[PDB]
Amino acid sequence: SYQPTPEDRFTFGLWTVGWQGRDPFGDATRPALDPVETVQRLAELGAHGVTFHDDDLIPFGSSDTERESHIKRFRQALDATGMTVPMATTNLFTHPVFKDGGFTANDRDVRRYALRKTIRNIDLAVELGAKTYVAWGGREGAESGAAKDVRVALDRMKEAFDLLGEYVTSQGYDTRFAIKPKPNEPRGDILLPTVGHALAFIERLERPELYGVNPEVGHEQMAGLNFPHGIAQALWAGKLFHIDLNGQSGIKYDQDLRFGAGDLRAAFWLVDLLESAGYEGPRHFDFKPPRTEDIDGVWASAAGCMRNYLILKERAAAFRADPEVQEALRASRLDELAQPTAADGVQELLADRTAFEDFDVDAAAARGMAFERLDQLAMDHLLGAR
Amino acid sequence: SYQPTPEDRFTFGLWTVGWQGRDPFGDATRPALDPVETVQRLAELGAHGVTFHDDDLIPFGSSDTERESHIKRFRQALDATGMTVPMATTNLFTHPVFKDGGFTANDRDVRRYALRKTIRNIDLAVELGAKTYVAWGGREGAESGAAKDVRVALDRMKEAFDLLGEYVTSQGYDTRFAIKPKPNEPRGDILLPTVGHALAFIERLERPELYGVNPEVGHEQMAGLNFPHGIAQALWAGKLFHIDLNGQSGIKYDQDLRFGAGDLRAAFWLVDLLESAGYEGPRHFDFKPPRTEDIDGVWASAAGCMRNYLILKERAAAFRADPEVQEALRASRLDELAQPTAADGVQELLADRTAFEDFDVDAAAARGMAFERLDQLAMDHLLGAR
Amino acid sequence: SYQPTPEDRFTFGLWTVGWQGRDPFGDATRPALDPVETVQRLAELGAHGVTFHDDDLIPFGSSDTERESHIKRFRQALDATGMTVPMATTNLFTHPVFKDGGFTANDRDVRRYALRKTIRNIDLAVELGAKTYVAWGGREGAESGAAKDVRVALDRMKEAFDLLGEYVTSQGYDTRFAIKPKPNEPRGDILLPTVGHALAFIERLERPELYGVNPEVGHEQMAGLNFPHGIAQALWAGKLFHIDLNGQSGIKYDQDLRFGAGDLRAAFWLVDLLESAGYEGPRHFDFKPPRTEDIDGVWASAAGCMRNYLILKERAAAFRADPEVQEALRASRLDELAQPTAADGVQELLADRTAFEDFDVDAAAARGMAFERLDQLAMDHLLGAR
Amino acid sequence: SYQPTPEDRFTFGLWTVGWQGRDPFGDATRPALDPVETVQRLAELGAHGVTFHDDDLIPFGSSDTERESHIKRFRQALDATGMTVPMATTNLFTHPVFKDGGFTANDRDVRRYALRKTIRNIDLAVELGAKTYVAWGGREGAESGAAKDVRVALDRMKEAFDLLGEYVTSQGYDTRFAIKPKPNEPRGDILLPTVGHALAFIERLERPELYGVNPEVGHEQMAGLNFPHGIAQALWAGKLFHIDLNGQSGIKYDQDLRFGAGDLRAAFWLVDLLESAGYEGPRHFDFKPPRTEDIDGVWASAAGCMRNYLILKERAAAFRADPEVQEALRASRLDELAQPTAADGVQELLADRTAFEDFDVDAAAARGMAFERLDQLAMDHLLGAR
Ligand SMILES: O=C[C@H](O)[C@@H](O)[C@H](O)[C@H](O)CO
Ligand SMILES: O=C[C@H](O)[C@@H](O)[C@H](O)[C@H](O)CO
Ligand SMILES: O=C[C@H](O)[C@@H](O)[C@H](O)[C@H](O)CO
Ligand SMILES: O=C[C@H](O)[C@@H](O)[C@H](O)[C@H](O)CO
Ligand SMILES: [Mg+2]
Ligand SMILES: [Mg+2]
Ligand SMILES: [Mg+2]
Ligand SMILES: [Mg+2]
Ligand SMILES: [O-]
Ligand SMILES: [O-]
Ligand SMILES: [O-]
Ligand SMILES: [O-]
Repeated sequence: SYQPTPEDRFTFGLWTVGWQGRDPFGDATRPALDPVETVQRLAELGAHGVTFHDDDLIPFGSSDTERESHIKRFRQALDATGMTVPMATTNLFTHPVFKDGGFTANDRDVRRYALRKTIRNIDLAVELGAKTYVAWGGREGAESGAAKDVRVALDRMKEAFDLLGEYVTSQGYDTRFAIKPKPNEPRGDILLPTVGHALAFIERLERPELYGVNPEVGHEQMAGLNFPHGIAQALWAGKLFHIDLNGQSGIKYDQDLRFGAGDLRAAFWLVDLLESAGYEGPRHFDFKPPRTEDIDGVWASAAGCMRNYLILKERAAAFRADPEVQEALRASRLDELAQPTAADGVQELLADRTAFEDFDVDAAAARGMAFERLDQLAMDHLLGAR
Repeated sequence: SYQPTPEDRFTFGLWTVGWQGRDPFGDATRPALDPVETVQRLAELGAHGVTFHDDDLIPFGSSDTERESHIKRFRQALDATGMTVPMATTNLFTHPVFKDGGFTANDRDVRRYALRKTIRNIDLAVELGAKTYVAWGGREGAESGAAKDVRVALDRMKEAFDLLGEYVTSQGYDTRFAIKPKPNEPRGDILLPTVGHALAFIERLERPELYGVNPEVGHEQMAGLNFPHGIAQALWAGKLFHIDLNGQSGIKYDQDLRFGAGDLRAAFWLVDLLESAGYEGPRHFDFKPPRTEDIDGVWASAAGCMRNYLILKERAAAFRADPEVQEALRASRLDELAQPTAADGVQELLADRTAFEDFDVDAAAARGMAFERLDQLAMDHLLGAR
Repeated sequence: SYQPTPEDRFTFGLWTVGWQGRDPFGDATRPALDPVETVQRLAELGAHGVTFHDDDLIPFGSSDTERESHIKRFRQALDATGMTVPMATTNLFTHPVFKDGGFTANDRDVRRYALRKTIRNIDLAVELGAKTYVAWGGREGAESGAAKDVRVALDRMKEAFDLLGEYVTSQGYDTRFAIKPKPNEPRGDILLPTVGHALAFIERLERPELYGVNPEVGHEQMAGLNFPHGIAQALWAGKLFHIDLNGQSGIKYDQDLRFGAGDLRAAFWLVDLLESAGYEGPRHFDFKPPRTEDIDGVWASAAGCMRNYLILKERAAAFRADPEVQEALRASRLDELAQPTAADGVQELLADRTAFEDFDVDAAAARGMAFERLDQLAMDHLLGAR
Repeated sequence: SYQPTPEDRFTFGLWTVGWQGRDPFGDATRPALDPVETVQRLAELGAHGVTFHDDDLIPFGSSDTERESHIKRFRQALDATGMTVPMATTNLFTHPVFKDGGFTANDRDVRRYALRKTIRNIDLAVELGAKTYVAWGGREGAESGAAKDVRVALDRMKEAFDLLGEYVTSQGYDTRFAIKPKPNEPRGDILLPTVGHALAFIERLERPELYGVNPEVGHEQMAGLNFPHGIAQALWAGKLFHIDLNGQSGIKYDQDLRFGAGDLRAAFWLVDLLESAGYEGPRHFDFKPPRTEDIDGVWASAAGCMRNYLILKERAAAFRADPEVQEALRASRLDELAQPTAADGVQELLADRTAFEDFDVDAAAARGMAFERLDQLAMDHLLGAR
């Protein structure tokens, strides 16, 4: 087959297969899953680990003894299966108190509470061995213009991230942060709407080396953006700390379909990029099995996430290893793209007449790039017609 | 009226009112405009200056004496009118040689030529007194995945920008660079697709202080993004070096409608932001009078750009100066957004029981944000119903 | 200013002001509203009527005796205020049994249950005085290709609507049906995604005269379509039976902002069309008070809906009434557009040398359309700068 | 592998391979192709026929004698290769006289000239054997609200199409007309923007049986709509007279990528629908070889169109033929979907206690639809992992 094993580093959040199907126009179609039950069936499917929001593991408003009790049972299922916890995050979007945001809520007291709720879950994550802590600011934003002064809201967002950075620094924790962008939903527009806005923001933080991004396929596609290109810019910057894989069919509400569904060619170019750049983190799936499905359809969907990644990995490796493709890449001058434009510097370039006054503009313009032949070769490989 | 005068700093490119109406499915509907003729009618409309692509002023492939001749006549119309040239740029997209890009073309020789063509126009811009040099990489991108390795293409883009930065440094020129983002068109996806991706890229340049962004209203809207929010993040970073104003009606081809058309409420929040943050650069219009129009419709459209900015400036100033609005802003706690979340630092925050263990979550959650009242106040002011 | 009266016939759904605020990523921020409180509060706001889904009025699962009690409570409040009930609809989307649809579910027994639930509410709506019954097939569709054969699903959809028409015909009821299109959400793709698809479908029912459309501003805008142009096509067809007004800020999840918010110029062009076409049905607002709001924010938002419709009505009447505008329209040849192209038939046209042989194409091509001056006059009227 | 033959009836427009590459921001990258070279080259590629706009074949402005010479040259090449001409159309969008439209221009004389230009090419198309004549009203629309009264424009559009039907009826021609929808570009909004709007319009013409639609993959996707679902509705209506195949990577400018590129899974679902519905018309490709390509890239791209259609045909036949799939379909109750909801009428339905009173809603709600396993089986077939 294309069978997962933990070496594939496939991970899933408790809230993915655990989604009960409650949406904006409909009630839950499935019962709540026990986290222990999820750890056991994911290990049987070939998964390497699980991730969690604090409120996915410990129900909101738990007493301290109830909390110890929930953390205990989960720690026990983990130990018995060999499953790891590579990443964790905080829910700063479900409770009504976060209706205007967490870190950038207009009310000062909710911002402080958002910070304490996050620090408590960071202590727990480190204990369970997580090395990345994600922040998805889903309620940071606005539906209307005067409701949020975005320059002041970015001051408060930077304040919170700097505060968390000094906190993990004083404790000597080995954990880093990853910002998860999303352009809209549940808010009209969300602050730091794309991988680019998140990367630019991090450069203004006090300790920038502590923070990176955790891009999600469907989010960048909700802005009509090219997800493989955004990932290539995060890898060029040395900031791809983690990644969430799923599917989306266009610019519409966030679907969280299983990976491979939605834009299939972009899932092929994404796998090709992650494998050839040697990304070594978790291949995390942040998807929601459709609410039409019962619990068997939930595990069939999660199995399909891992399967589609292993089929696409195989076809992309076969495409880059093919002699005919290597030759087509040379024909489209991808080798010359790797050459410096002007390693001898600006003074030699200005003195070079072949670069301007003697350049044959029309002879260069008539060279076809042979890109369509190359792309049909990539299509034959993806489709297994070679 | 709402009459422009040069104090308003309104500027226009030679290619805007000069557009002949040639589009992907149709030929030109208007004759070419003489640049001198454009300088004279813009000064009569109340404009402060004009901008240009090299090939808008000096037709491609001019001989050196033809070039001196074209630069002469234009310099003469400028002097006789008092019009300034605040900005200039290079056309690295119209000639067939640039069909795979300029700075990131796969062919090494075209990249060198792209750099020499740009340096020649930088010398001319400085002479005419321009203080900002724009780069719009419209052909930097791809329609297919293997045709452009984006990590290597970002190396070549950084190489070119660093080369231009050492060039203006050695010459002692007082000019800075501004990157103009666009998500797609004419290419399938364009590198540095949004204000965020451009800001993140600049932080990886050798002399980052030399570069900023020049956002265009319609471009960010072609990705469904909020343009006032993107401008607020460029102002927060200290990188809004210039701005292009126009209109767009949604996610579709780039329309370049006159400013005020398209999303009218976003043009209101944009003017409110630029005026209250005290932006001091040109209010440049990069628009195309519809090809249904004759030359009188061309000057009526350009006049409407300046008029809509002066009406929106008036209504936004009236909105922020209204006592009822100041009170509604206090009611929605925009004042508390300006307070530091935790100026006493993380140790006091962790010791503060009112922040977590004694926080009344439900009492805070029931506080309405009063945002709808605030936004109807902004709507009454925009519409002049107060 | 601008107060709503009775002949304006603004109406609101029980579910609009009654939205408690739970969305895909969060829980309710408001308590449930008793329908009689909504009838009273809306009567005091100047509303002329209320509409309802069956389950907004009678909780799902109610016994025939609890049903009777909720209905008696509701008709007392109507009786006491003089509020009308112009339209009603069925909830065939919330209960998990409708997870794959109502009328086009794959399970035959769920389809029969859908039709019995609908027929039961039709009888109720008729005695209350509603003359329009709406269908919004929100769950009719799929997230994947083989899950629904769309030709067979359109035979089931037609069969359902024909059975409904047979039933109102046998009972002698005066009621007409209106289909409300939506392109996606909660399903990946919904059947009859736009006004055009719903109009074309009606033409295939056995009694087409019983069916029309109930378009919603936001829904056509979720496909990036022009909502005023869609409504002109439904009015051209004789099928605008009802309309839902609200706002949407682009292609993204369905926002249901209050009327006037979102695309403000499309709202002016819509009110200009409806008022100049003499539409006489209800002006119904199907919107959701943002969950950031308490109940005072809910009534402020609902009042804002009516106010924005009246300001835009005044501004559009002023635009059409201005002699400079009526002159601008003649300059743009909108009067020549109402002349028949060739009222004397195709033989006359063929014989006419001035229509081809002797037509002066270049003179005709050089005529400007003067559309920009005409649109800036409309901009000055909407903004009250005229 | 996979070679095109004659009974596949792949056809191409003279304008597709003949695209010289000038786009809104750049000049031609290729020389013009002589039509007889295109007929010969396409015959050698395995194409069954060519289509044409009048001005692709006879340059605009030609004298009746130059016209005769281009037509004689073209019919010799067809005669010599055995290539057919299944469809033809009129260019009513390039010449500046059509800047405001053809059939719905505001100038009455341009509308009459539009109809004479069309009638002249209809006579030509009939003697060549075309049985479908396409209309793409690319300039019919507006960029602003008062520039076009859409109800009067639909009376002019209907008047034009009725005059065309009167003309083919009087001549006894066997030709049918097909409308090709497009939502926008080159106009801000185009009239009859989708398959649904065009279908609904046809129903209002005097002879509806003479008119159907010619949908294009990319155009429905520019509105974010599901192209397989639109085509199933046109087939349900009896109106899929012709179809244009290509690719589009999202909501943006009209790309016209080769067939298979863009949304690859929508292309599989389209070929599965067309082949299982037994569509018999041409498989026409209306695409543009990217301007990065020389002429060898143009023929590689055009061959790729046919190859992708044949691979997807094989993969969809294999999916429908697999017993595990046909079992999965029964598990998802696609067979219950083809059963009448209530073939014994509405009195039987009303009397049935098992349809409402005694219906076990919770048992029915708990049934899983098994749609994910069925879609991963379709994913494995498209990818040849089965
Ligand atoms: O759109 C929803 C987000 O992607 C959500 O599922 C986040 O992943 C989670 O809050 C942790 O990052
Ligand atoms: O979409 C087109 C671009 O906006 C173009 O008009 C640039 O403005 C110009 O090349 C200079 O920046
Ligand atoms: O997207 C939601 C629909 O618009 C819904 O609110 C309908 O209004 C209702 O079911 C009656 O048509
Ligand atoms: O957007 C462009 C249209 O698709 C055009 O290529 C039509 O195919 C042609 O005019 C016949 O309909
Ligand atoms: Mg998501
Ligand atoms: Mg632009
Ligand atoms: Mg809605
Ligand atoms: Mg097209
Ligand atoms: O998500
Ligand atoms: O532009
Ligand atoms: O809605
Ligand atoms: O096209």
